[PDB]
Amino acid sequence: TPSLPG
Amino acid sequence: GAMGSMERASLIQKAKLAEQAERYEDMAAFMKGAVEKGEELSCEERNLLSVAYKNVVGGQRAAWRVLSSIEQKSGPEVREYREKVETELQGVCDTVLGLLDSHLIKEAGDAESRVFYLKMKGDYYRYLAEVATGDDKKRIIDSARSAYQEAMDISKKEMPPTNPIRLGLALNFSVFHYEIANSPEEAISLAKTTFDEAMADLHTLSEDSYKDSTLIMQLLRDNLTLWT
Amino acid sequence: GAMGSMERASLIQKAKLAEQAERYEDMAAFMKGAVEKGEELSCEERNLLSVAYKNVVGGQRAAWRVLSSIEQKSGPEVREYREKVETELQGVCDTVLGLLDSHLIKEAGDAESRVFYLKMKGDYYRYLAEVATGDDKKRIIDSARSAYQEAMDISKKEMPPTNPIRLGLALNFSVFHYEIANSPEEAISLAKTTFDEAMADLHTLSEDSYKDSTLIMQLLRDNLTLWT
Amino acid sequence: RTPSLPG
Ligand SMILES: *N1CCC[C@@H]1[C@@H](c1ccccc1)c1cccc(C)c1
Ligand SMILES: *N1CCC[C@@H]1[C@@H](c1ccccc1)c1cccc(C)c1
Ligand SMILES: [Cl-]
Ligand SMILES: [Cl-]
Ligand code: NA
Ligand code: NA
Ligand code: NA
Ligand code: NA
Repeated sequence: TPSLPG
Repeated sequence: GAMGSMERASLIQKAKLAEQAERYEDMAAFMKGAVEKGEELSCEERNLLSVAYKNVVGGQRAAWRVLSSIEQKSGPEVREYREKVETELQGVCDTVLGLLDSHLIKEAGDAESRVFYLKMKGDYYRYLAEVATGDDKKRIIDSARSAYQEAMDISKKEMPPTNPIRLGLALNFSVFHYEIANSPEEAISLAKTTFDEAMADLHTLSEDSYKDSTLIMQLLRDNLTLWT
Repeated sequence: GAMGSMERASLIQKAKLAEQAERYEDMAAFMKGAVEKGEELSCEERNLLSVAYKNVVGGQRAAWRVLSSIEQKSGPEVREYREKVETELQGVCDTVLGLLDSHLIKEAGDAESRVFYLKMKGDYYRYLAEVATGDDKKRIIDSARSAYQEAMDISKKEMPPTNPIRLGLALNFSVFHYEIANSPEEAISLAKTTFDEAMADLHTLSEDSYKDSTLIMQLLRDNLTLWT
Repeated sequence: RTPSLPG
């Protein structure tokens, strides 16, 4: 699952 | 520290040059030196700190995942080299956590900065948890949860539900619940509650804030779709 | 050295894993350790060594060019950081040239390896020349020329005009003439005669060798059509 | 600069 991209 | 003899302003200047040159290890080292001067960071500066170390740890995490994939498919060499990258990754996470504990979190002068740093603490314990095992992993998971939860408590009291830092914290905490803590129910409940409470206030926002907030809401939505 | 206790074969295996993980500094360190075992490198191993250091110095060169451009448009910070990157770049080139002179360049080699390593020597002196000034630049430029010229002499006597190592040498020596030595006419002449002599012998090659040779011929033509 | 051998 992706986390915040920045 | 290797940067102890350089002026704070020179370190910030060189961090920005390093970013332009895509020299992220240098950027991180310059920002570490700036933090260790002992003064609070501006919003621009703590973004520089976050970007620098995210690029460094991101490259290590990607390399670790490549090596772990080769290892799982499979002499001792693959494991040895995976462990070498793992140890370097753990070193960078320990460095970031050290900056946050000494003393960025306690010196943070407003709630937004405090939440930013406690979220970061949860994130870097989370990156440690991805490669940890056994009792150490359990301790790391509890440390991540405690940091995220303290950030949650502050953001609920001090920030509106559409605030992008609050939304990003909820996003990463819910990823922690699902991917690390094997608590999908908590991940879903957190993402859903965050999504709904932000949606209620979208109409009060400017055009740019609406775009900001719905951007992170869509990140919550993508995770909910995967999860539900 | 930190690799002295590791088996040669384990170093080569880990160089290949580092390549898959795009960890080129690690890859170069493993290949350096393998060279230091004192056995001659195979064709595959020479390519690993070259790819590793190409990628390390490539990133340094790109960063140096960014910082030098910023410096030219313009406190001491830009110069200081450009000098830092420059010194690290020079250190890597010195490492490579040291490996070549101490371990790899020999009188009693096969033509393929002798040309490969002398070309590499020319390349790494060329990278030093990119950042050198004044008379120091003059001696570095002549060191690159001498290494390329010896490689050229061997390649014309011992290799066919389609040989990909011979072609890549001519490509880089021509770039040296154009970009470093202020000799664009010689650069153009060398690229043209090399291309034409390879063209004439393509009919002798298998499908596989034809693809290897024509790919480098196409690079020669790209530079010729850029330059003319 | 003019491109060199990419390998
Ligand atoms: N992510 C957290 C802190 C740094 C990074 C945000 C950011 C980076 C650079 C400048 C400003 C902010 C960021 C970047 C992209 C998307 C989001 C949600 C946050
Ligand atoms: N370039 C010089 C030696 C290593 C590298 C060549 C190569 C790498 C890996 C396997 C085989 C050869 C290479 C790569 C791409 C293009 C050329 C012309 C040469
Ligand atoms: Cl290792
Ligand atoms: Cl510097
Ligand atoms: Na093995
Ligand atoms: Na030894
Ligand atoms: Na021959
Ligand atoms: Na042209």
